Amino acid sequence: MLQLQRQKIIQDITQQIRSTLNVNHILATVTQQVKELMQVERVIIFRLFPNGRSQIVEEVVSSEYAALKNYHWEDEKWSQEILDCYWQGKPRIVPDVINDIWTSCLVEYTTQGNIQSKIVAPILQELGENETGRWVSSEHKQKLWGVLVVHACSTKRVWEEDEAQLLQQIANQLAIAIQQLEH
Amino acid sequence: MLQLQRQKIIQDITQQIRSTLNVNHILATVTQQVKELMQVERVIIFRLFPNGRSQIVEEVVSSEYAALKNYHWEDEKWSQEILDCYWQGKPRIVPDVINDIWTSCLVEYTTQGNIQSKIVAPILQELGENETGRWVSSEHKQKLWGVLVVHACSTKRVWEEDEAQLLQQIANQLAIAIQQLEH
Ligand SMILES: *[C@@H](C)[C@H]1/C(=C/c2[nH]c(/C=C3N=C(/C=C4\NC(=O)C(CC)=C4C)C(C)=C\3CCC(=O)O)c(CCC(=O)O)c2C)NC(=O)[C@@H]1C
Ligand SMILES: *[C@@H](C)[C@H]1/C(=C/c2[nH]c(/C=C3N=C(/C=C4\NC(=O)C(CC)=C4C)C(C)=C\3CCC(=O)O)c(CCC(=O)O)c2C)NC(=O)[C@@H]1C
Repeated sequence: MLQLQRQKIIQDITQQIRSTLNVNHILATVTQQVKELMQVERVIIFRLFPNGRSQIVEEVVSSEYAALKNYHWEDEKWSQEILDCYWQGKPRIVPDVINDIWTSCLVEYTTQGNIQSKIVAPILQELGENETGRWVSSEHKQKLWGVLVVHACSTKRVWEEDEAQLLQQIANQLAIAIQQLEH
Repeated sequence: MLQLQRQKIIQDITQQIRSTLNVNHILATVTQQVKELMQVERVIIFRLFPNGRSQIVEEVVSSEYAALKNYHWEDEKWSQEILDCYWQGKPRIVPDVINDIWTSCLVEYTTQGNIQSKIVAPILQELGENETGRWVSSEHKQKLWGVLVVHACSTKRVWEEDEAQLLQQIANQLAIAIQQLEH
């Protein structure tokens, strides 16, 4: 009978509960908006895992440049002078990725991605109590889950402070979204 | 300048993160769908707190009958024979709320709400580790967060098993949504 129609909404209802409740769906929609908003050729979420590993877990590329999605690496060491900047919740404006001495090893990554300038925006976690790893601060009582990055690839773009300011605002909004959705 | 327009999306982006991430927004949208789907005059989420208190925290009434929203009570004791049924994850079909001996005290509540029949659907929580209260089972390793109820008010409605079956499916979907969103 039309008991058929009862489930045509139950599958909807479940579909939304699962949709909204999974982290990637809202990661994937924020980045698709950061991209269309800042008119930037690529938006990635570089995720850092405390064992050392790290991976671009979401990405929104203009079709012109490579899918750095899933791009990854193990035992990721960042320059101390840079994590300080990042634990303080401060974005990082890299107006010339090419001569950026802190990213002087992501030359492979830089040239395939074809990145000219970029803004890097920490995603932080107030993780109190007990957890220790590679991306964690005791001075700041905060953990660095990953990084929202935005890639100027077509031109060496110059960034206004409000651009970084803004990306950081959005990053700091993900931070809250992610702390909830980790099971 | 048009730096104005940068924030007209940031307020959107934040608006969605906050929207999706707060429990009530998805409680309120499920019930508005359970209601429009089962053609039932009222849909409530009766929430049970372990101190004893309990309250109708969301509701979707047809404009014809009272807002039992926020309707509440303290030191709520349910008949043991009934929690067993509920911890097992089994909905309860009450085809005549009026002569339901287990709800023989919600006569005030029944007559204002004007409830003729109803389906009652437990919302359960696999709460392991350490927490004990009034709504918690050791036999079933499960806690009873609240109850999704559906109220036939216009007529003493008869319910097909699939109707209860279905409401329970939806209840069991909330259970997963709520376990995530408690901070
Ligand atoms: C070189 C000095 C070291 C380093 C720099 C560094 N990397 C990031 C962020 C990223 N790291 C990667 C991935 C890689 N790390 C690697 O060491 C390698 C192999 C060479 C790879 C492929 C990626 C993809 C990023 C994100 C880059 C992006 O802009 O999307 C940073 C932080 C961000 C910044 O630009 O400030 C830094 C400083 N990381 C190391 O592990 C090296 C010892
Ligand atoms: C009487 C035997 C006892 C009781 C029955 C009972 N209540 C519910 C669920 C609800 N309880 C309330 C609120 C009240 N509980 C009260 O004791 C009072 C005062 C009389 C109120 C106002 C509400 C609103 C509900 C939800 C009812 C609904 O259908 O929306 C149940 C569970 C659900 C069912 O119908 O099986 C039961 C068995 N609760 C008690 O605390 C009494 C000792």
